Amino acid sequence: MAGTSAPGSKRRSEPPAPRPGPPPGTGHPPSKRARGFSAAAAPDPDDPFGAHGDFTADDLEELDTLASQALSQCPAAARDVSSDHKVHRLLDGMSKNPSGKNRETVPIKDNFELEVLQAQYKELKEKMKVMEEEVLIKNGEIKILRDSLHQTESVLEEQRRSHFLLEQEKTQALSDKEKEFSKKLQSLQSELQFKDAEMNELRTKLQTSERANKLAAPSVSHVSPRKNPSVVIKPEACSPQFGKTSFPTKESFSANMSLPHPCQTESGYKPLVGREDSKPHSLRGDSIKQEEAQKSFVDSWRQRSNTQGSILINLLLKQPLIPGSSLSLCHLLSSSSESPAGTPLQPPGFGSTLAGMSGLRT
Amino acid sequence: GEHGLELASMIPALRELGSATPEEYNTVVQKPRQILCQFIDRILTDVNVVAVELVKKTDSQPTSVMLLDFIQHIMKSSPLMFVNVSGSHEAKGSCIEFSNWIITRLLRIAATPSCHLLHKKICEVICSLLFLFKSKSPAIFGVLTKELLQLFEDLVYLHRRNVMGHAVEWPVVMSRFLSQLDEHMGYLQSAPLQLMSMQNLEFIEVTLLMVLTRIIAIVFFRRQELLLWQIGCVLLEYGSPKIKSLAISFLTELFQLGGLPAQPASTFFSSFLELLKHLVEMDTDQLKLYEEPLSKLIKTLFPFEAEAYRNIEPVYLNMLLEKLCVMFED
Amino acid sequence: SSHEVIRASCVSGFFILLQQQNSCNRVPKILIDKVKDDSDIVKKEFASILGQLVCTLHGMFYLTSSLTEPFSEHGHVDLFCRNLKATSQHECSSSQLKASVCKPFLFLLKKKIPSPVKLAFIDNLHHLCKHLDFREDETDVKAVLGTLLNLMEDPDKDVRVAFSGN
Repeated sequence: MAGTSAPGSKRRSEPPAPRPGPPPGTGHPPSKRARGFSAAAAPDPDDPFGAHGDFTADDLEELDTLASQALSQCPAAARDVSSDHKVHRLLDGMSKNPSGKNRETVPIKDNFELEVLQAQYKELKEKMKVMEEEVLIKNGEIKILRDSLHQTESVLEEQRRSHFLLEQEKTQALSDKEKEFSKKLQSLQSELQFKDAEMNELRTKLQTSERANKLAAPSVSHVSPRKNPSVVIKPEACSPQFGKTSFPTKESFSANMSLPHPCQTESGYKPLVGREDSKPHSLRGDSIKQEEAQKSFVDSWRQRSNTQGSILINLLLKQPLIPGSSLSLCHLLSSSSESPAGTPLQPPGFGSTLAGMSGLRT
Repeated sequence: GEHGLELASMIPALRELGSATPEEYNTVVQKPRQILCQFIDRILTDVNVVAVELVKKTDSQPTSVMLLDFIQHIMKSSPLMFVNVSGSHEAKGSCIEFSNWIITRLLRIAATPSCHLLHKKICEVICSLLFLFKSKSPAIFGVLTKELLQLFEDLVYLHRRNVMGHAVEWPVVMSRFLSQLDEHMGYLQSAPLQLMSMQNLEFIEVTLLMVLTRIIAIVFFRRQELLLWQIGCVLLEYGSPKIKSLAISFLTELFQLGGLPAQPASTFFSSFLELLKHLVEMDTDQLKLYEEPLSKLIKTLFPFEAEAYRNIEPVYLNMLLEKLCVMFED
Repeated sequence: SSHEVIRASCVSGFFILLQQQNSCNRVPKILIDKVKDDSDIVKKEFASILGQLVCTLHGMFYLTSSLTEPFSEHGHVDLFCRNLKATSQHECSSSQLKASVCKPFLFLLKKKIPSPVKLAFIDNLHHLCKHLDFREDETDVKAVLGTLLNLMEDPDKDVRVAFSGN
């Protein structure tokens, strides 16, 4: 024996290098859309067996990302949107074949991320008809790593919400939180996928955000904000990113309630209470670190997230009644005001959210 | 009265906009705009419902339209007035729809920069694009943008900034250099749009053989971009631009002909080359075949070695990569 | 004790030389004095912390801002709770409760002595017990014993004892 199948992994990357030399061809990729059609030749042929086979490109290897790499080669240049439609027949066929690979025995996990790479690369309606295909074909009874690919389905819809009026966000407003009640759940990356599902909750706007959220999800997210530090671990940058995504996601109702204030909110102050203390669980802990120069950026990230939390500190107090607390979070609010007056002096930053938080924490 | 003084003092500012040859008079009107910055700190903020939300904010947008009108060449008061414009509705804890309108005001120029691919003229409208470059500092100063890009904001217009990097003159490229790097400083890993624009920036920087102020600003952007060089991106887009840098490694005499910051950015690119080496590889000889051209580029810097030593230190960092790749296993 | 009591009195001198400046500066030193745990006098340094945490209620602008943080630093010092972390500090903490109880003769026994039934309970809420009235009762019965109970400490205890229980 000269070498094992790692030489084939050295060949599949070299086949991805053949895909990369194909990606090193040129600009606009009608020929690679035809190769996506040549992929669609294979992609129609997979479920044509419908018996004990798989999508052979995904069944070739695991790390070989030619489904993304040819789509990366298909991201050559926009000519025009049928390249963003030609692999749609390659998309839903192997997706129904992955749906024909239901219960995910040993090869159906990696399909949805290839579909997500297909979702992220180019779909004019090649995602929207795929969303019209997935409306007829979707099963969400997921598991540990399958929670991530379900958020990869959530990664598609906001990416599909891009074009001119988002063109299917009202159709995505049908695809609502009716299956999204599976939090208090799997691990930190899945919690980052839940933060990605919260990034999907930082999406699906006033067509459905005034319906789906109702401030009982953010309290369930306030339980998740408790869970992200407690139900797992090793989320040092991950829960920091999950807070930083929640810093976007809690601020995703900024112009929403400041348009006509519908917002469906029942418990409008519970989630803002424990999370702002959970900010001080990291940011006053970073104000316990209290460094001036950033480490490289992980100090600069959470501090900008604290500068984002500075807006969040200005957020709830500007509308809702602050200091109407019962627990020792008001005693932590003074510690948050200790984190404030530290970081307010340490800001050298935007004076609007500085002086407002100087009247919010005080 | 408050609407009427806005129909008087901004009309007095329209009388100040009736003469733009300033000489500390429109700057005194900018001092009056600083007084209006105090007045926007005083009143006309957090006001009544949708009519009043459309009453003075559109009049402030009409003030922003006259601020959009007085572009050439008074960028000093304009960037100053953009700061109070950022300070206008931000403390109101509202009017982010007006900022989403200001996003659509920015997104209006995205079609115009797309139209610049078809037809473009008018250096004053390029000064209005330079007024929009002042809005790029204001988009950098938007600061709810990562909260706004969850609703598909200027993350989209980062491609319009990459389209501003497509139509990128030495004013417009440095305009494209900062705010994109600032948006890179905001977050990373957009959906593969600017990796295409990366080699459209990086290789075309070797094409740009003059305009050192654009080159220094690009190295200032490369100071963020080599900082943006990281192992959490598209798993194949990196190596091709790395090979495109290895393609650019055959021609780094212009990188030395550009005096210092480009060669420092090339050293930062060499630092990014070792940072690409600091990531996983998944291409065994292809890294080394790129490294042999890089060792030739190391020999090329060893060929013209009269000034540079940080490049030699980057070559020593490449030697630190080479010592790592010398005999590590056996 | 030749150093820390010379530094806690210096911290008291930092508290003496305080409008809020050293009271902001020694707040960092008091929160990092909790890092100097794991010693024989660390329970005395926790007593030096908790009396300063009792004195963190005194300035009550930047020190009460540090108080629950110091109680979290006491919780950071609480790797595992102990009886000396429960009991021997408590009468010493009640000695700080017996400090201001000397000058507690204001005409707010329904308010300030109930605030003394609250601010002591806030330190017990900083101790964060569920039976914080009844779990502190035998220590307070030992502490009201340590109180002279001549004229002012007695009814301030017994009505607060009538507040906390029957």
